[PDB]
Parts: sequence; C-alpha cells; structure tokens
Amino acid sequence: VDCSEYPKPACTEEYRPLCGSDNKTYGNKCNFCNAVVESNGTLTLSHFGKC
Amino acid sequence: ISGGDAIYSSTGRCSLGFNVRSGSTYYFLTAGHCTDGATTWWANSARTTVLGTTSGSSFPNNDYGIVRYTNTTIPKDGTVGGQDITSAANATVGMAVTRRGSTTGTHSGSVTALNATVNYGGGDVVYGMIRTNVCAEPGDSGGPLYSGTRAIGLTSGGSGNCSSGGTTFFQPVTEALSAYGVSVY
Repeated sequence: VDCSEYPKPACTEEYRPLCGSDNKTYGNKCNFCNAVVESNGTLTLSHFGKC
Repeated sequence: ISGGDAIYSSTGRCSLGFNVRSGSTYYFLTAGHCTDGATTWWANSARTTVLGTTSGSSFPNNDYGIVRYTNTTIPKDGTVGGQDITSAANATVGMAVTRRGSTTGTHSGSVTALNATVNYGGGDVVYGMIRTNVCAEPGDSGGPLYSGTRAIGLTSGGSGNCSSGGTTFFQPVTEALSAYGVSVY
C-alpha cells in the first residue's frame, strides 16, 4: 500500500477491504488512499482486511 | 441469483450485473475490472457454492466481463432483485435510472452525461462511460443500472458515497451484449 499516485478522481468499486488507523474499514485501496490524502497524510494503515 | 447480488472471486467481492444467455448457454455480466485475473466465481464468501468461470474480460478501455455458469441448479433469474428486466436500451441525458449492488443495495438518480472518460490511474483508463448522480461504494462494482424493465449499464466506478452523495460511471450494457452475442431474458 503506497498512496503516492493519489488523489484520483474516481475509484473502481470492487471490495477488498483495508483497516484504517481511524478504525474504519476502507473498501479498497483506492478508497483508502484517497482518504489518506484527504486527511493530509494523518491516516495510516492499521492492517489488511476489515477492521 | 439475480442482478445486484454479491459474487466472489479469489480476490474480492463484486456484484452480478445481469443474467444473460445465448441459445441454451447461461452467463452473467459483471465489471471487467472484476473479471480481470479471476477465474472461478462463487455465490458466497465461504466459496462453497460455485457459480462458473470467466469466459471474457474487457478492461481497461471498456469495463465489462462475462462469466459462464457451471452451476446447474442455482436459479438464474432474469431480474434485478425482484425487478423484471425485459430489454436493454441506451442511456440518454435526463434518464431516471436505478442501481443495485451488493454493498449499498438500491439507489436512484439520473444520467447527467454520456461518453465520459474516467481515468482510474496507471493506464487504466475507461472511455464511453455513462455518468450519473447515483452513489456507489466498494462491492457495488459490476451491479446493474436499469430503468424500469430496461437494462442500461454496469457499475464501474466513481467518487463520493451514499451518505454524502456521489457520482458513479457505468459501462453501457448494449456494448457488452453485442460483444458477446448474448441477450437479456
């Protein structure tokens, strides 16, 4: 999980979840990485899969 | 199993778009990004109920794939949830449409633009897309976009979410039907 190529204006919608440091399950890498950007780099990856 | 239901591959979960057929052979359409690199498809997370195997996949550029049914007993309804689908049609600006997907269920809105290009990154660009004001979330990929009893499109991707509102792009279903020589029923 590298979010360097983010943000992206749109994400595909397949489900392959990641667990954020905010305890939120992100539905895919694309969603997760746009959140990272939106948080200005404060959100991180806790672990793979659902929280 | 009908349009909008969950489907699982070895990698993740998508939504079944539409059940289609050609002669006596049954398949289902879903998103190409979901069929890319998937072989076998199952109806549950436990992977115990087999659906079939990928027969074709077109992504990026387009965003559609088809799976041939190997499961002989599962019911293959020509509906979306309980909604009957009797034909396919082309999207038009201002058309009232509905999407159904395995994560968010059923949501409605309208077509705001045609022939849009969506760039998902690293060379994954899709062209010819239908834009709408319908939301969608991870898991919803490949579910149906319909209008009444008319099949219109397959969920591809977008931005925003169902809580706060969003924009979703769909692959025109007509193009997929024609590519594979199949039809809705």
